[PDB]
Amino acid sequence: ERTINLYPLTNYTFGTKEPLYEKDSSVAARFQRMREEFDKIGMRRTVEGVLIVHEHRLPHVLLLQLGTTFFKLPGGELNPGEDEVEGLKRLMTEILGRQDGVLQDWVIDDCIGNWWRPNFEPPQYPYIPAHITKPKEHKKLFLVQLQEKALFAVPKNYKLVAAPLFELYDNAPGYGPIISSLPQLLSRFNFIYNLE
Amino acid sequence: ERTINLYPLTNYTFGTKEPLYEKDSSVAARFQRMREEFDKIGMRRTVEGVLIVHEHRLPHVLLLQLGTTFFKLPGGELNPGEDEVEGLKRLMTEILGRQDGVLQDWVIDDCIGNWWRPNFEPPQYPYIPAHITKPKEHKKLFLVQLQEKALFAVPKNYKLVAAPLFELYDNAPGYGPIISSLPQLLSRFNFIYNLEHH
Amino acid sequence: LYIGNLTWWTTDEDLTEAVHSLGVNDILEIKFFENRANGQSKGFALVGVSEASSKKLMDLLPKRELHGQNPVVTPS
Amino acid sequence: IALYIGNLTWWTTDEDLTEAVHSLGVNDILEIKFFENRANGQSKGFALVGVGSEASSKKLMDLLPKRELHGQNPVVTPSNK
Repeated sequence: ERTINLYPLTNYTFGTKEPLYEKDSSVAARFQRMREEFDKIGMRRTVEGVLIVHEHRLPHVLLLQLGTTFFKLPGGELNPGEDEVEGLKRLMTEILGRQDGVLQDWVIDDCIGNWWRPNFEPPQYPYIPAHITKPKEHKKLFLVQLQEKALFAVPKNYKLVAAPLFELYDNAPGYGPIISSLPQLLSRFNFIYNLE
Repeated sequence: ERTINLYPLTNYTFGTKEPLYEKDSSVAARFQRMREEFDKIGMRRTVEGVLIVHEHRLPHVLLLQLGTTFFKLPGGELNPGEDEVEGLKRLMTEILGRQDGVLQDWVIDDCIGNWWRPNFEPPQYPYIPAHITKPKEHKKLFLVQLQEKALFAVPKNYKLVAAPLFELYDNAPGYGPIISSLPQLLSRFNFIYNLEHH
Repeated sequence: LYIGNLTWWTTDEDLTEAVHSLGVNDILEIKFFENRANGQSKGFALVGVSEASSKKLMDLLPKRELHGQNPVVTPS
Repeated sequence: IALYIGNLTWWTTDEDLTEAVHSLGVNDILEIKFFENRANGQSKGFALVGVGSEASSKKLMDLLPKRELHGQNPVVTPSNK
């Protein structure tokens, strides 16, 4: 099996840093940027981190929230040739990393899933459909192990939230197909719920 | 990363053996023995195997189909004390094991997920709701690596089929919450598709 | 007998401890009402008890807080 | 100049398509997007193929149905958009 340590939500200090805005202004624009980028460099490689905490013996995924309805995992695009893990570390540091100059290494060990984007369009799937040779994006999900205590500096345009599994489960409407199946993908691990 | 070899569906030949009937006759009879047994030996423990092959370089899960709509994984209930992995091997041999009586070898190195049943009703969840102390059933799923070729025998009352991932994904009405989330669960594995070289 | 205002992490065991802590070792069936879609405790259970036991909980229960919350007991 | 190519197995790939089209002397393929179930990603067995020259359109209409892809004769239908 595989044993993962969880800690209470209140073990973590939420801070703020300066806002971090999406590279593109519109849905239409991001798919043309994807279209253009692919044709020079090929498949986009995205990595994302699943940070798990708990309250009351039940796991919570840390999500970033924009507005009312929009949710996303900390993560982002890999630069060409970049190692998967080394770049998720980078992306973690850039998103939630503290700025008071404390050391903060990210412990990223397990891959909890893969999602591919067949065309330049919203849909993604946990497999490469059989008519597709060159997916436009490959999204890889990693489990990030948290320290007993930590400070995340959350960019001011985002709001860091802990979603209990029951809120995510069978809730694609709320969270999309990737996040809503986090419960299922989390289920293989053996969680220890330390108390603080 | 974690690499798994897949082989064409045609590499595996599926015989036929005598019917395997389920210990319970009605749904109401099933939840009754669960309650009965739970008092005696505690939480029911189930294990199930996910046997994967590929067609057209897309993974297919092997399912037992009972009638028109019912689908289930190969597996069953462990005996009390019985080891998770040895028990799945036992149950597999019971359900798909060949007859001519060659010892069939199973490879089970990977756990793909857990589902819990908080009550004595259908619902099962990939987590134990916080207000629950003593879940009535614990189902554990394993990846079962098939060899390059193999002979099985399918009980005359089931029909074994290989379901492509897209058939299962987002298809809870068709396959239930467990089977239908298999694609996501399978997604971390790096699959190698060995084609037919004849 | 209903008990509302429970936090979704109040267990079957938790509720047993509180009821026994109070002079009621006569508990009939207890049943949590739950969200079917995700299994979540809807925050209120229904319990079966003696009127000599019923009375002690409709007046005495709401004083002791379970998980930071005072139970709110109603009539079957 | 767009053409629709259908009667494809759900495992007929873009690479499968460009080969066939190429081994027919067409080398001005512009675009290939399949039609897919949104929920699934499974291909509905037909695709839109853009082509650069009117001549290349004629070659696909006359020749592609003649060659079998995965045991099936493609069907070609010119786009009237």
